[PDB]
Amino acid sequence: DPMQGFILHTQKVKDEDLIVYILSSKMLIKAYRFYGLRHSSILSGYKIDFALEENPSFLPRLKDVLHLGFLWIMQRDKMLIWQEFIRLLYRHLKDVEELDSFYFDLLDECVKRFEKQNPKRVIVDAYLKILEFEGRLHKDFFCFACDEKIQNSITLLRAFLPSHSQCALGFEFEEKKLKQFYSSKNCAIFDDEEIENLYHLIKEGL
Ligand SMILES: [Zn+2]
Repeated sequence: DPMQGFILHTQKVKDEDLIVYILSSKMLIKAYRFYGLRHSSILSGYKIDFALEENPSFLPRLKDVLHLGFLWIMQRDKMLIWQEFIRLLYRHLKDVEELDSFYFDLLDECVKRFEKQNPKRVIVDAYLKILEFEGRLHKDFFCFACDEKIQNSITLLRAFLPSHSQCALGFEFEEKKLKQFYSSKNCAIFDDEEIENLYHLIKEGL
């Protein structure tokens, strides 16, 4: 039975084999690939079609691997950003087994949007969806530190946690624009430098 997934991480084992961590629509899989170091289809961030052979008391063996390429796979700039996000997502999901199809479907949509959109903008939009799906999005701007309302200029920290600029160091964004971003799920309201700063917050960890 074929399955599809995104490779989130690989680790060399034995001479040329790989342990391959794969996000599917049902599960984060930890699988064993014979001679995986030789296989140009097996790289973090790649999407694959594959099958699994179950093994008693051991990892499933990764078989029947077909690389599902991206239209933009040759653009090293975009692939760098993609692999940064994938590594952040691996660390976020590292201890998870079963999970919602949300995560696989989110990555599928990112890959599509990567064709024509700015990769950092796509990741910023995607992270907003992760926060909302996990119930971690603070749409009310109450300061994490002093518990008071924050108005007009909002400081954001890791995981878009809100603060007064006088209460914590982070990056500042206009309230009206953050509200538009959170409502529309579209970071188009922010200019390029604001996107860069949201992306720096994402790189603190999901
Ligand atoms: Zn405060």
